[PDB]
Amino acid sequence: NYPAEPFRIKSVETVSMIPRDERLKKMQEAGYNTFLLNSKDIYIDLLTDSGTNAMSDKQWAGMMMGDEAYAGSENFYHLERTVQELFGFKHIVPTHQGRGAENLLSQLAIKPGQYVAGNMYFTTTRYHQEKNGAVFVDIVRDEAHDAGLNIAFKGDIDLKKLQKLIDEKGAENIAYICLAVTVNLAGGQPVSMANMRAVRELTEAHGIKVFYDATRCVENAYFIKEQEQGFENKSIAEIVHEMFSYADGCTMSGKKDCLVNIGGFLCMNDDEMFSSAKELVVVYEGMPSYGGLAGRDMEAMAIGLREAMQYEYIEHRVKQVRYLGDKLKAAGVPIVEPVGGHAVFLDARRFCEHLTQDEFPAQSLAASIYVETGVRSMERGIISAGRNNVTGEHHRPKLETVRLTIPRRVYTYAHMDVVADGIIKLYQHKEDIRGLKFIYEPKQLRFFTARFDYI
Amino acid sequence: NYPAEPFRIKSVETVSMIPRDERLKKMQEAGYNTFLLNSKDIYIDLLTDSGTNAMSDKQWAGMMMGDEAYAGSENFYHLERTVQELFGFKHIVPTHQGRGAENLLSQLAIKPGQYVAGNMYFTTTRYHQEKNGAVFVDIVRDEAHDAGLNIAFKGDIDLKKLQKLIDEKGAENIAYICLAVTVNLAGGQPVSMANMRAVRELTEAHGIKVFYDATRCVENAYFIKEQEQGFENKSIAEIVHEMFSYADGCTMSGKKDCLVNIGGFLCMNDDEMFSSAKELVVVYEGMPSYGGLAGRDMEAMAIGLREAMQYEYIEHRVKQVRYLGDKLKAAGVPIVEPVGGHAVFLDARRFCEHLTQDEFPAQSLAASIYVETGVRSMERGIISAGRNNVTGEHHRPKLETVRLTIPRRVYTYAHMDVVADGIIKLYQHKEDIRGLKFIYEPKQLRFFTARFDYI
Amino acid sequence: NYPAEPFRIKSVETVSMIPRDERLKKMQEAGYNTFLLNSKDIYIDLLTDSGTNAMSDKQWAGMMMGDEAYAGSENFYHLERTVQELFGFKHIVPTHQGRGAENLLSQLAIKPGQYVAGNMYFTTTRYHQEKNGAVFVDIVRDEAHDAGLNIAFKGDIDLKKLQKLIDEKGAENIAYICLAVTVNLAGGQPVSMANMRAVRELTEAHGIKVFYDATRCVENAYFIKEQEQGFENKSIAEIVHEMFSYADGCTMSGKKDCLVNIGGFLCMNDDEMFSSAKELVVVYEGMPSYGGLAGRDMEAMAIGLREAMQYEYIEHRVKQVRYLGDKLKAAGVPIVEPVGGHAVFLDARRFCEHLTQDEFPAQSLAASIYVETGVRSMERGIISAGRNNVTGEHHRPKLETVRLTIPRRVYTYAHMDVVADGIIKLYQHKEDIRGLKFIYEPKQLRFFTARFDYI
Amino acid sequence: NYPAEPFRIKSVETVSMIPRDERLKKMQEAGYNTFLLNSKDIYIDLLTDSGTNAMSDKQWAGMMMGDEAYAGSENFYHLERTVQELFGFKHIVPTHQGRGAENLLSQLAIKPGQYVAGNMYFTTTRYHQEKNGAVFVDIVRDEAHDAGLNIAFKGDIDLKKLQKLIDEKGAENIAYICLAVTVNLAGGQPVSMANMRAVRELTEAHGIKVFYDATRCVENAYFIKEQEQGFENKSIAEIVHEMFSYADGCTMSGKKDCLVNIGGFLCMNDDEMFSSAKELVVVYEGMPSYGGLAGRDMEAMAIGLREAMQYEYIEHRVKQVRYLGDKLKAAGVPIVEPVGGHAVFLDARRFCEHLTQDEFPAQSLAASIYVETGVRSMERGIISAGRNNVTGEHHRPKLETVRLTIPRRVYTYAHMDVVADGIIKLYQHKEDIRGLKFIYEPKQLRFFTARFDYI
Ligand SMILES: CC1=C(O)/C(=C\N=C(/C)C(=O)O)C(COP(=O)(O)O)=CN1
Ligand SMILES: CC1=C(O)/C(=C\N=C(/C)C(=O)O)C(COP(=O)(O)O)=CN1
Ligand SMILES: *Cc1c(COP(=O)(O)O)cnc(C)c1O
Ligand SMILES: *Cc1c(COP(=O)(O)O)cnc(C)c1O
Ligand SMILES: [K+]
Ligand SMILES: [K+]
Ligand SMILES: [K+]
Ligand SMILES: [K+]
Repeated sequence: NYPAEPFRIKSVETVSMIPRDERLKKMQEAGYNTFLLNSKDIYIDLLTDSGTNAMSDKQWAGMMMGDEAYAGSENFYHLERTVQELFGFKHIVPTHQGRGAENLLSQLAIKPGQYVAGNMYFTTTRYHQEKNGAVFVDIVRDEAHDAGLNIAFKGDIDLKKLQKLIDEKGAENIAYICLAVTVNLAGGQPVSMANMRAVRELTEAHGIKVFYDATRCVENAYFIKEQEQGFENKSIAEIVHEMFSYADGCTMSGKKDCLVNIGGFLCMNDDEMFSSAKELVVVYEGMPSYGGLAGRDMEAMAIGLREAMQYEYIEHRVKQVRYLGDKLKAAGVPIVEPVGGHAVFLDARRFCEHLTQDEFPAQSLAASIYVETGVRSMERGIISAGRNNVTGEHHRPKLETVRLTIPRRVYTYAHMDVVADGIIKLYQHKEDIRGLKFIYEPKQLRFFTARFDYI
Repeated sequence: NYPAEPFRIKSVETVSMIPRDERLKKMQEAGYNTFLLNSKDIYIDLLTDSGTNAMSDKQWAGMMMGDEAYAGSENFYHLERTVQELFGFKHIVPTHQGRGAENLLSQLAIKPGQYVAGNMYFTTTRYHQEKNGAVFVDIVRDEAHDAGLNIAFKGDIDLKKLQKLIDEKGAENIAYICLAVTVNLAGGQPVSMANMRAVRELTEAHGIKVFYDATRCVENAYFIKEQEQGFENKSIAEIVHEMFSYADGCTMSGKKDCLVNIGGFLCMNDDEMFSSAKELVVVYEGMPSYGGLAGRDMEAMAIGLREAMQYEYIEHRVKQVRYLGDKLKAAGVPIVEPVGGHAVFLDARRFCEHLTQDEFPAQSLAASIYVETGVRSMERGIISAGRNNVTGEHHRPKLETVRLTIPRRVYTYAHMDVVADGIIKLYQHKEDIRGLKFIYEPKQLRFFTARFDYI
Repeated sequence: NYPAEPFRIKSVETVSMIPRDERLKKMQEAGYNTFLLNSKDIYIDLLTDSGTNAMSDKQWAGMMMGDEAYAGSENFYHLERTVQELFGFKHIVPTHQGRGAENLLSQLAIKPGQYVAGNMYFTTTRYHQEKNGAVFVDIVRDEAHDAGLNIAFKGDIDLKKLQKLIDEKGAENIAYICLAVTVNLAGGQPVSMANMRAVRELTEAHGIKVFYDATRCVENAYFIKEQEQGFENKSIAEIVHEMFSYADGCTMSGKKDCLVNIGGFLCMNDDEMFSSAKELVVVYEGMPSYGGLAGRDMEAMAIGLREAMQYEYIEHRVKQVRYLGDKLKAAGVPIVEPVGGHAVFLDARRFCEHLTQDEFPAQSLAASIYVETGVRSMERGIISAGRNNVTGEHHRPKLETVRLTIPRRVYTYAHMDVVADGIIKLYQHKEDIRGLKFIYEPKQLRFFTARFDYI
Repeated sequence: NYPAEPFRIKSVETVSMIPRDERLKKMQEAGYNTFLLNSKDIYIDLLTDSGTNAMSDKQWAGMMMGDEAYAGSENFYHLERTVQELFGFKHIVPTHQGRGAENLLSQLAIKPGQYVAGNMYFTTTRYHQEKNGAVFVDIVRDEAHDAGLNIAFKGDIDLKKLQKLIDEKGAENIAYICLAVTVNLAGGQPVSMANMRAVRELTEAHGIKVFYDATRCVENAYFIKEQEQGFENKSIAEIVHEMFSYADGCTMSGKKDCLVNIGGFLCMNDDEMFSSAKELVVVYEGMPSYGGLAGRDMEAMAIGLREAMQYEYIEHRVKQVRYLGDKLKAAGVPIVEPVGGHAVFLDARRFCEHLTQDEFPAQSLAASIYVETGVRSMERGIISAGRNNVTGEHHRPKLETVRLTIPRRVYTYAHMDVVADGIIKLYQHKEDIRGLKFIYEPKQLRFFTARFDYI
């Protein structure tokens, strides 16, 4: 139901709240973009679960054994064998974080004019696909875009859609299939093993490569153990190893499920791709033997990935998120269902039904939540979706959401109650939330530093 | 009612989640004595609040700045000015922990045959008084000995007993009044500011010295802020400083309210005594400027004592313990009342009223609690009382209790639920709890290494 | 002559002391390529001064205060004001290390077909310039290419070459002047303040921008204090600030002169460029307020850059390298002159004049040095130069060298003796050094993984 | 001859010097007692090698795995088995440092009226012997008191003197033999294995117990390997294990040869003594399961004791001291010979032959060395020797020395040169050093806080 933390607290950092009118000042100073608030002016920081995790005593012991050598570091060897063992891939190239590996994959595996197909888009991923000359095709099933629809494994690829893509475009014009676990923008929704196996069989028969976005693969494995028939007695590690046996490689932002504050990598089975990846890694990241990471960080990430395989750890991680979701839902607050692995997503269309999606309800709601509570959350809606690179119009995602994203091992159920209590009160006067409009818009990944003014 | 943690987690400590059946085997291998359990086999360790506290990020930063010089360390000067500022004593001598400071005080301040009077007593404190030739006299209010009596400031000294001691023995034959805040043996009960002032004035008129056992002075200050009228507008720090203005000095276990794992100190206002204390500290502890502590530890203790002044921190510390007591009591589980600053004491006599004291109900209840929940608690009953080696009979204490002792900043309300729910479930079939018999009993310190089996 | 270390040791790093016979086996298992040695098998690792620096106690304290927020981290603001104060640039964008900042600069500041001119070049820097469409032009003084010429400020730009470039191509077709301090490829040679000013004035009159590669700017400032007249009364910090007042911005590898294991940044004065840089940093690195670094690492870099301003620190850093060069040279061992800020380069062509370049004298000398002393050095000769894949011929560089690269604050003069004495002993029977032949050669990055055997 | 450091520097702490007249001020403010100077006013701190050692990366990794439990800590178990394995004793009781264990031993093993016999006195040791009712008898051979006499194993007990003590006093009036390795006050002089074996045989035949002071046992083992015939091929660990096979237990200040900043212990073979020691440890130090130490400190000390067994580490440690000695001797500076394991001792009788021992030449010289160099050193002469507890006169040691004591793994040969250069210059005008007299004298261990004025 709701287990207690399967760990003790080793050290703490203080949290405080500043008055509402200070927060009012700060929200306008930040152009009503939560990304532009300062860390010290935030009481509970749920902007993202990326890089904000609490490390363990063992990882910190690893941090003291940083072998900082340029090549041949013990830390690189430990990371390399851990990832080979746990994920089952032949080769690994470390990168400083996820988008570093996406930069490598996209340059390596895409010829201009080709299609990349994925189970829903992601921001940095789609940007790197498109700047290397690819058209992104969404092949997640329709249901994944229906916020309130409570079905299991919403992250699953629609096989019918993949078949269609192959018939219409021809297999040789498909660069690869991008399969993310979990699917972040659908609300952290898992992909079933049955689906990964079917995708593999179908792509293999046409000679098409499959690369996983491994960023939240452990959360995903937890959902498989919990809900997919025949997996209830398998270990998280067994499930993780089987997942990747259906892929040709993966990108990974270790800043999520490897339980670290920095770090990532690219894996692949193909020797020639590994060669080419090492050539490129030196341009952007570092030598293949550290990839833009300190030795101590390769060590922390090797230790953290293995810790993530502990059943009680990942069960608690996921059920803590589910608790926040359960509380919000019992009070009538509209959310994406079912609750995903890493965050609760308020459905901004419903929270603010008096605004149109063109008035940026999600961006607005996130600002309002900050002003009323000091809790920081992130826009995951029309602003994040960016512009159509052909028409210049906003991409218009059906999912217009605001994310309360939970860092791993950082907060308690009492913090979840405080967050829930605040959101619930904002709900009582949701009609008070105003439309926003751009006053400054970056040319790509605009959500990061865009500024707004009230309409 | 109960506040959320006024901090978040910076790092975690790894623990074992072994299941009940395996816990039963560890309990058996430990001869049903919780003092013999391995730390690595315990989920939640409530054996003691001494030196088991979680430090902050700021303390851990000070841990990296240990000036390890044998004399004149910068860390000692930081510690020194912090305690002068916050306690308002003229002089300070660091010691490795509390009983090191007690050793010094009792040697400095007692002539053979003299009396030391206090509000109840603690084992190490009273030991050092007696081996320097003092006779102990309990001058706590009589209410403190009624363990079920729910009244405020139960730790207060009975001014009439103090007067009576003075009239009967003479002021010149009283070494000092030892006033402890809070009072451990009464279950962590606080002492009021009015009481501290009344005692200062009576003792001062007769030339008698007063030394505080300041080990949980911050918990004590929280009770005064919360319950003593006139202190609603005072900061914890103002209250702490006023408390000590009524003393000639103090002994301190930093391992409790200074939020550290090791450390303590001795304070006094008198120049001549400070001189004598520096002559003696070098005998047992170290220099006046390290006192048996590493430089990093004087630094962590200087930083920890200042953090302990934060209202929200100590409010949450005391209310978290109170939460555990309230929950037990609402289900009819018998406890010492009112709940103290640092622990909850189960009344094992009443909990296991089908067992006689000779069947060690507290020792047996402590073993049951570990088996059922992974929680370690401390026996504080007939076993810890020891055996009269002259007559061979048990010392038979009036309190037959299990102590649930709460380290600062280590656990959450969900851990408190694990503890409460498990004890509550045992309470519902309390008649099934079995008596214990010795299978190995040493001559001394029997509570530390004795082994038992079920009757 | 040579100052003592202006610091003492706070903690040590454990190394293997394996004997010569065992070192011969590790060298053989590594195919006689020092780049393939395991860090755990190396006594003294002079492969590189990049990211291998020892941090202080203060830096390690900042490592405990990482504010890991995704945006608005306190550590970023500390880094930001430190670089503004010390470099005197208006704006700063952090990057995970140097080549991340170079990626950004070259994309922001180059239109296809434009020229970038600099005092020699570095591989990553020049790569990013060229892939954004620039043509590189070397405008260093001709003396810089005479590797045995013992003159001051060998890194200076030839103003006449700059003028000639301007006259021939037009100012509008020059993207920027890339001025590096120190100049790595000339062996770590400094650039004078007069040169920096002369270049600022000529470029400014034509509207041309100047960006510094500031990677070893502090070593450079030490040379100006020591050798450029008029700077005897200036602090290292005054000199560093004046250097940058002659630039429009810079790229920085903190892994060199900021005394850290990871980290770098981009600076500029121009508001519009700062805006564009923040639009791009999110593509490859992270937010304008972490740039692909953990919060603790921005903190360590802010603290390290300020420590690097201490005169005694940088004096000792540069004179320790000089000590190694002086000792080699006094025994007749041929080196690049004068000795630079960060390394000594052995002339392997002259050292092994019984071998032809096709027998890889630098690669072989590097292997010998490890076998005889436990010291790892880097090949910087025909092997690192790579192979023309069009014609299949070696690129044949004029410099056939072994680089003895000195990390900051890691080694003592006795380690420098181990290195010198071992090289000196090899020099005395240099004729016994054997040529190498490939037994495995990859198509690219051949210096990283190639294996050899003796001829 | 002089090996290089068999480790790299992992982190540093800054050192600086203040002007001579600031130092002049500071020396008089400190009553001309070097113990009373502040750490931050000292440039190179050679007061003592106790607790001032640099820890390794592995020890600091152990520091992150502090298991702070009150009983059953993993850290206590690791310390316990390491000491059982390496020293060979049956039982261990941790204490916060050396004099804590001496306090226990003296209370446990001495009946009033009995004699304790040792190879030369030590300050805290003799004080704890005498306050428990023992007469100290020196049975080191005469030669150990002759400063300039260069003979091997000066720490050896004179068997003739031990035999005499037994005949004159009777074996049952001898509490135990105290055998220290090395002998600190003779200048850090080693004891031979032959001598330890002869002492064991002779004491065993009379039923007399032998307890070692293990504080510098690893330095001692190094001297045996280097100089005692038949031990040249034994490992340091084998030699350490054999040493202790001749003892009934030991006291240990881990702050020396266990390479830590705090910590110690008491070992013994006898079960009944172990029982009694645990009873006493709770009075002064803590529970037998932590002994006044944080878990992380038991861990660091377990790791450090094992590191100390590495041949190259202890060889370098000892030869670095020998280098300082060689330099001083080549210049004609008078020292204790041969040079011991941990410090060079200037012979103050010879350095200041114009003063009498009653004018405290050693105390004076130490002050002078500070004023001229900023180097701190310690009095080891008439002041340290204390007063005869029968006559009230100063004990008058023949050895009137000033100690330049080297912390482990903290300084370099260049620091040793700076120290040597300074001492050598002070020597040129040694006639300038003035007599001192007490203005304040503590009643015991007076050297710690005594203050003086020039005669
Ligand atoms: C599924 C997925 C992500 O969610 C992702 C970054 N997402 C963030 C930081 C988030 O807040 O969701 C990235 C990019 O990783 P990076 O932030 O560059 O380490 C890749 N995959
Ligand atoms: C041989 C020996 C010592 O040298 C010693 C303390 N000596 C110090 C601190 C010194 O500076 O020599 C002690 C007392 O240890 P302690 O400083 O209490 O950990 C015991 N034995
Ligand atoms: C624990 C305690 C002490 C002793 O302090 P230590 O640091 O354990 O020696 C003294 N007084 C009270 C009231 C205590 O609880
Ligand atoms: C090492 C170096 C760089 C690159 O920095 P990284 O942090 O290695 O990417 C750039 N310029 C010079 C002169 C360098 O030496
Ligand atoms: K982070
Ligand atoms: K502890
Ligand atoms: K590094
Ligand atoms: K110390």
